Amino acid sequence: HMKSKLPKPVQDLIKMIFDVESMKKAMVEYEIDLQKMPLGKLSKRQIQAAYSILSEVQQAVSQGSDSQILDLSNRFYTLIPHDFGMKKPPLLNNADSVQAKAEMLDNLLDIEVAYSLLRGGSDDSSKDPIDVNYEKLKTDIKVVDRDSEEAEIIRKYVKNTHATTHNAYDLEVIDIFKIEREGECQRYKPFKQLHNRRLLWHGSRTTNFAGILSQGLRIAPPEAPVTGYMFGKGIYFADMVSKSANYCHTSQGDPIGLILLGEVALGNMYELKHASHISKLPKGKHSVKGLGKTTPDPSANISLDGVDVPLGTGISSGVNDTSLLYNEYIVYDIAQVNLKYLLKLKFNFKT
Ligand SMILES: O=c1[nH]nc(OC[C@@H]2CCNC2)c2ccc(F)cc12
Repeated sequence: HMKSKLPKPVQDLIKMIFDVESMKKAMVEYEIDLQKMPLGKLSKRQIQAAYSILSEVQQAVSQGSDSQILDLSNRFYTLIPHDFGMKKPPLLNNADSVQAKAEMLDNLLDIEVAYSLLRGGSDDSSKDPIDVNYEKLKTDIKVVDRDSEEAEIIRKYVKNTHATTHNAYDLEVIDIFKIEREGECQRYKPFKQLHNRRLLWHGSRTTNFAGILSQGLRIAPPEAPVTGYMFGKGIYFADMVSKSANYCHTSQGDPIGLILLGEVALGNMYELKHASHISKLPKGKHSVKGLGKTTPDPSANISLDGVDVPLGTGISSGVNDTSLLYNEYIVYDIAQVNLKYLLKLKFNFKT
């Protein structure tokens, strides 16, 4: 092939995000049976149907036994095959079981997107597949220069917002990319001047990123159980890098993660301390803020292209009986996000 003139970091990013074997590995991690439900047989309607059954299982547990539950739990396993051999699979009988399976289905949706991009499309040997795959993202990806002002600000954000309670690892920024999802800026226009626009973190596993860059960050579908998400079906962000970085699900086999920085249009925040499984905001509110016990020092907010960057070190928020150790931000309309940066991170696991 012609060999590809994309910068080396952008090429390594494309290789990571389209890696078929990482997809399979993520699926086997969820205890999916690849013999019965392989990567290519995965589809939107089957995932949607699984989401619905999980909503039924949600319904049964809300209103209380292990007898009428058994049936609903088995029906989940009928739609998404799990690898339990000659089995009896574990009973899905509580809220933890529902959260956990709904998070799996979120990820399968993005893996299906990634694989459909690979299998749709044309085959041409004289093109570098790195170039072919890049183009399917419909995203401009540029390397940010290590000495720029924006680089300095990003690395400070990363440097100051690592929580003491997440000290089992630390992070080094390997590559910073500036990203522009096609049409996203246009989508964001109504919100672009809104008050309380903040640059915030979103971590996800690497096998979601092809999906995220082609479709943007998305809200879970109507079929998904709203109870499987602490603040219901929105798009979730943190102001502490380590809280988002935990969602990369890195470890000691797969050490590199990917994390986003988006401009999020929060406007009037609906401030909450505990789980609230809403599907719409109170009139007048534009976001939810889950109130952390600790917050980036508000005095240290700095500005980057007109957006607040809450990069102060963590201090007491003053909030008392909250479920959350750190802040969480949730929007409920996809147009309130404009993705700005993508970081490739190395996790140094101290344990
Ligand atoms: O960076 C983040 N990535 N993903 C998060 O959540 C993914 C699942 C959907 C919301 N609950 C779990 C998530 C939830 C809270 C938060 F502050 C950050 C993040």
